[PDB]
Amino acid sequence: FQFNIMVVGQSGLGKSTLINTLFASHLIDSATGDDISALPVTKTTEMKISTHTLVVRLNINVIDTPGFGDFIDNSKAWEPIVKYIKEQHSQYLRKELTAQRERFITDTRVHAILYFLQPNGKELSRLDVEALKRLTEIANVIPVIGKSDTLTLDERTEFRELIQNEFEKYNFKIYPYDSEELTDEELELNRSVRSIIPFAVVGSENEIEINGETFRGRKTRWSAINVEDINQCDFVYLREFLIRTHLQDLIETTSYIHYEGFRARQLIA
Amino acid sequence: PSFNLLCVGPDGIGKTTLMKTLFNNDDIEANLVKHKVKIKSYESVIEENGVKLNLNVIDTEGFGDFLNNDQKSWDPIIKEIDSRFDQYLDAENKINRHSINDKRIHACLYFIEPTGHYLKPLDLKFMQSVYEKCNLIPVIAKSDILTDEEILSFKKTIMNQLIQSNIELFKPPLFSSLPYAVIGSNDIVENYSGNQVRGRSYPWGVIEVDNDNHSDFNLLKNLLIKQFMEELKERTSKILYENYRSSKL
Ligand SMILES: Nc1nc2c(ncn2[C@@H]2O[C@H](COP(=O)(O)OP(=O)(O)OP(=O)(O)O)[C@@H](O)[C@H]2O)c(=O)[nH]1
Ligand SMILES: Nc1nc2c(ncn2[C@@H]2O[C@H](COP(=O)(O)OP(=O)(O)O)[C@@H](O)[C@H]2O)c(=O)[nH]1
Ligand SMILES: [Mg+2]
Repeated sequence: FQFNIMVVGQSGLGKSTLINTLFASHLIDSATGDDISALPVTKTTEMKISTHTLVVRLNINVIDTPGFGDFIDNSKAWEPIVKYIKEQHSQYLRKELTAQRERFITDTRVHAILYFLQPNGKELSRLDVEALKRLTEIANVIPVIGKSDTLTLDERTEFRELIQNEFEKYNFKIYPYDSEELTDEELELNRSVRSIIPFAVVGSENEIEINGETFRGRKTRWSAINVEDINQCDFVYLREFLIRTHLQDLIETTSYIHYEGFRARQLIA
Repeated sequence: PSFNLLCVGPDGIGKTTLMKTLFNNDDIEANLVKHKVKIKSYESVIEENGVKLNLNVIDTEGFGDFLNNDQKSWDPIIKEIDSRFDQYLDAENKINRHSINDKRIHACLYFIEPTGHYLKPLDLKFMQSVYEKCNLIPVIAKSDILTDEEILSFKKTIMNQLIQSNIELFKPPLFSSLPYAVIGSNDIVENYSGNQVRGRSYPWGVIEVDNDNHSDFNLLKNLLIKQFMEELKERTSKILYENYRSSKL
């Protein structure tokens, strides 16, 4: 049971914290940390892959993309990401076509991309448009507002509505997808989740105390955030959507939509 | 009696809000005088120390939002600084001098994104090209999202980076607290004591602009407006402009 999840976004949007909050364990460190010298010396995006085993039983690759949007010149920022995703499809196709095929092919294809938007209230930057227009066509892209506690509720509403109009303006395919095979109950679940994408997430690996009650979140000179409060942020909806309700559909659509499209394009080239 | 204040930072970082907060005026950007960064110049009249003051806020659009944010892309900002120096120099050199309208930039506020990590390559490059021409005042924008510990750690990293790159900040004759962790809001909200205060209101709490325990907004206000405005103007005139003039000759 394999599930490969990629995080894309500039350094310091909370990408590693979110992953660790979703799976309730310290899976990954921040790809760059507080050390600027940890940025790739090549001055391009690099893939950072780690492997994990969770419980029901679940084998996970986490792919981070250090260097994405972090440099002065980001004009090739998405190409190593595109190359990695396509390489996984090419590997699987190679294995499918061999004469003495393996009985069980390992699936390294990227099943989900958490794409982190800055919570700046602005339309999609040039970088985001170029990367999204390519990534949405080869992987299940789930947009996320990083550090969404930047926004008041009013600003959050305005920003999320603006981003959804951007998605329509550019005609991006955004997960989840509706299909005619879906029952009316499944379409309504899709419609209600879609209405809060990009997810307004807050991440934290630390527990804080509020009136003796211990939950995990963030405590400051002025603030106390409960990450598992659906009234404060969408972290709980993202977790249920990724790991419970749409996990299998994320794996299936990777195969019968993205990989089949890739495979057909390869076999006529 | 003039003051010219330059705001440099990505779009949406909070520049206009901070300007409305500092000068307690929602119309600061009402009068606009008129591939690359675009420069917006706003002129305003604000009373300070009981006297009238001609405030000019200079703003950027599109800084950091290009695919390649090289020097060519933000060079319009440096050209604007130089041009205001060049206007003063031409007026000084005229035979029929007249009481000069001083448009030289007296402070550059550089808005740093609250990542919690470090100064980006673009932040270092821009600040290296500007600090010899303007009083450079870096700030951590939107600092309300940062824990108390993240602020301390992030300030330490930023200061060490600036030292290593030999970037010289403005120092009053406050400095130990740079870069200032600031918040912006010219809007009234109710807090948990039932008082009307300037700030932002979230489900996880209420942060207060005028509360010294919540941010460094007051340190920045002291530095720019209430305490050291004249020191900013004097270093522009006596040191930075004079270095620029002499370097031309
Ligand atoms: N969390 C947080 N948000 C802020 C703060 N100050 C402003 N904002 C919000 O961030 C968004 C950007 O505000 P602006 O003041 O327009 O920022 P800007 O830098 O002028 O960006 P432009 O639209 O390009 O002019 C607005 O929604 C503000 O309400 C702050 O201190 N903390
Ligand atoms: N305000 C806020 N801060 C966060 C959040 N998640 C992480 N942080 C803090 O933001 C900083 C960078 O987060 P990190 O997970 O390392 O980001 P990454 O580099 O993208 O992996 C760290 O100091 C985190 O503790 C969040 O949801 N909201
Ligand atoms: Mg503005």
